[PDB]
Amino acid sequence: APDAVFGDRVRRFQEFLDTFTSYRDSVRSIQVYNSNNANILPHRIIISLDDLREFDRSFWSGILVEPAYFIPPAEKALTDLADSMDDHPWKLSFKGSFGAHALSPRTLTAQHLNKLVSVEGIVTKTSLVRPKLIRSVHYAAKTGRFHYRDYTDATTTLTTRIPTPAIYPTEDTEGNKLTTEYGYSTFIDHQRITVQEMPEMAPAGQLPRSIDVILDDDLVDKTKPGDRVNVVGVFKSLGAGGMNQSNSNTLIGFKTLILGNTVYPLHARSTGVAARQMLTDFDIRNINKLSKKKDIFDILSQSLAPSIYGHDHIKKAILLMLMGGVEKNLENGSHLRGDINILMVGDPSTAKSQLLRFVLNTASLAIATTGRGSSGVGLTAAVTTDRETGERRLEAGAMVLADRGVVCIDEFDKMTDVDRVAIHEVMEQQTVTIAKAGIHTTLNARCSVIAAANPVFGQYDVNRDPHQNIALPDSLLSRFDLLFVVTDDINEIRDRSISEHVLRTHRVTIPFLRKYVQYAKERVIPQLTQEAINVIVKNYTDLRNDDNTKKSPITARTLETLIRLATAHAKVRLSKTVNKVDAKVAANLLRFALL
Amino acid sequence: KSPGDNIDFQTTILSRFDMIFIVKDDHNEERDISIANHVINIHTGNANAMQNQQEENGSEISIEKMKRYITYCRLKCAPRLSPQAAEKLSSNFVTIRKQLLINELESTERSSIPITIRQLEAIIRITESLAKLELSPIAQERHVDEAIRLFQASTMDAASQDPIGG
Amino acid sequence: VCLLMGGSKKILPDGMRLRGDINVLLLGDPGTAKSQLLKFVEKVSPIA
Ligand SMILES: Nc1ncnc2c1ncn2[C@@H]1O[C@H](COP(=O)(O)OP(=O)(O)O)[C@@H](O)[C@H]1O
Ligand SMILES: Nc1ncnc2c1ncn2[C@@H]1O[C@H](COP(=O)(O)OP(=O)(O)O)[C@@H](O)[C@H]1O
Ligand SMILES: [Mg+2]
Ligand SMILES: [Mg+2]
Repeated sequence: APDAVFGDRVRRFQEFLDTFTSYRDSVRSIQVYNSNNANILPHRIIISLDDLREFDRSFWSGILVEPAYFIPPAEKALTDLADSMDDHPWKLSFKGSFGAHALSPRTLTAQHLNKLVSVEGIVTKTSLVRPKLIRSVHYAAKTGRFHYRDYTDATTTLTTRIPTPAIYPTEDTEGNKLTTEYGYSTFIDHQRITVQEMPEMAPAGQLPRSIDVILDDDLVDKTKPGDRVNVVGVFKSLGAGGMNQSNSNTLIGFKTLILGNTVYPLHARSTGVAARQMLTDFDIRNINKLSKKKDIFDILSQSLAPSIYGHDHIKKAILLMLMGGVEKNLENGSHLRGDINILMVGDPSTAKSQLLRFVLNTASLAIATTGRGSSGVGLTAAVTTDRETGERRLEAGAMVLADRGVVCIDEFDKMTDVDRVAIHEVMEQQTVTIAKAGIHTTLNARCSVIAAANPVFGQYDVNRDPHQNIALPDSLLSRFDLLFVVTDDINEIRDRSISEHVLRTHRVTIPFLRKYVQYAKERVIPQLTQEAINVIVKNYTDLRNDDNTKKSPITARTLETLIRLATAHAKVRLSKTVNKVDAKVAANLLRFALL
Repeated sequence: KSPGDNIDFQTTILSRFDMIFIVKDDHNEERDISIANHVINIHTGNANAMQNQQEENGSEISIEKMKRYITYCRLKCAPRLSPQAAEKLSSNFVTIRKQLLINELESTERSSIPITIRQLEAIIRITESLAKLELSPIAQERHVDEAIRLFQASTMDAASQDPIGG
Repeated sequence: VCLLMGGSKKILPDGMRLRGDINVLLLGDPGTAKSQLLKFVEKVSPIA
């Protein structure tokens, strides 16, 4: 029967929705979209705990400490507004500051039970998404009528209810047989996941802690194992901890878990979740303005790692790799690469690792590896595991995770042949092929590479040919688009200047660079122009038919590299076509790297 | 033989450290006698009381007190150089690299103990570390003097290298 | 002493880290008391 407290709380939350008008128009917009475009959006909105705090502290504290009594009223009020304003019940999500209620699996204890929490951690294992039967529909052949039944369980409501275990009906009330109508019944999706403490926050040498989270319907497949995640929900208990019946055993306790309602993926370094920023009109105006200056390439290049002295061409190359070219798919089924790769051979104090770590810190999706750190199955995802359902599955590796991203390799020359043969396919075919006992598949590995290497004799030697100084297979070098050699020669003026620079440090910002790169990569796709065609053809012919001793060979890969660099420079320019200047810049960079 | 030859790994590993100490065992009558006297004094038990129990009254610190003081200083202070120290460090670094270049061009071989930027930041860190224990948020040339003296005592014993000779 | 005290670290607007710790190597002949120094440093540092 009706309750007075429930109605008073519904009225108060309706007043709250009245005072703030953002959520109202959000609901209107969702309904408008679903009407016009029929894809169907789910019926849900997000509320800020901060605004609730300024509005009604009692209601705020009730939702924080007694969600089982205050949230269903709020959902009913929201549903009432939604039903009144239009020409499924609605649900809520929470953001803002949770204060003392923001915890981790280690610091979540029995004193937080029945309260709304927000946990952080790493996803370790998900489950198979299954349907759950809610309403069945049947047919009687003798009478020509249709029937139905409803089903419920303990996890579909926050407050405890008296069980009503209905049976599945096979007969009629008069004894006649029934037929199931699978198309007219209703099923809802269901999943269960596990969350652990972050590897970068848990104490060292200590076994970790974890907690289970239950998801339903429209939040069923929003994350994958290995992600950094933030989950907001109600920490809850179920059943009887051996209290009912004798149950002499006392070791077990009460089952606990989280009935989740909000899931947020978080970006970190060396992880599979990519960073994205929201672009406002001020940002777009500023970017489109800066696009029209003539030294834009120079400014964007000098912005990279301003703490390092010189290495301007390597900065330009890193920017070009960050932007990238365009990949081609022919109707026949062929694929043409569009990524850019960079290699660095240099002296042992040339700031190679600093630039490598900068690329790790700045790219939206990057994974860091070292020469002997990862090998075997750790690079190509060639490891196999299996479910407790029986099936064997694969789990992603370094380059499989970094699809559509970049990979940083340090101490490149310390690798072996077994993994170099593996990375050949990644760097050219951009695919990974596995053939083990009970598996035959092909995984996409479209990623770019940047690496740093050491000379054979500790320091680069000018009295010997490059082959005696690099000592890497020719077939491997052909797959690197650009190869740079850096040496430190003592010079009084250069030493002086670098000294004052390093002393200055010891006593365009990156976010705008990230916004710029994201917009340029998402929006612009230029095409080839005859002028650039002629320029690149001439340059390729001249390079292929010259007597100069080079740092790397010349093949068709060099021509494709010229095209890729030209297209990436045009992408930087925000132009929809490639001009002569982009081709000339690509040719100049290639010639400088080679000579 | 060069110090690079004396070690059993790539000579570029030596480029990573800030200060190097090649301690040799030279034979000497008086030094041997002094060290022997010290060691037998320690074993007998006089050094257990003498010095250690008398220097704790003003001119020596307890191990626990020193540990706590290191923790305190690490938490509290973080010095930063001054322009005079900066210019002096820059000039010294340039002179050192100039001398090494002259020596290398004087011959056909490369030295086994190279000088790089890492040594510049090494001297910077050393001067700041000396400043810190005094709790001074600022370091003056008096700290750079001692830093350069320590560097010359420790790292610039690369004069034992063959090209460095000159 | 300089090692235990440590230098000063700097975090830069571009994300680069200038470390503030000090590394030291000890070349020498046998029996010069260069292991007891390591043992004392281990016993006297708060974390070691
Ligand atoms: N061109 C440069 N500009 C500024 N600092 C430099 C430069 N080259 C070297 N350094 C300094 O020297 C150190 C070199 O470290 P690292 O990046 O490991 O070099 P490498 O990988 O070549 O050994 C860095 O800490 C950096 O501060
Ligand atoms: N200069 C010294 N003064 C006092 N004791 C010394 C000295 N050199 C060596 N010893 C003695 O030798 C021992 C240390 O030897 P050890 O640590 O093996 O040297 P290393 O590590 O160089 O081989 C100590 O117990 C110490 O009593
Ligand atoms: Mg390096
Ligand atoms: Mg020893």
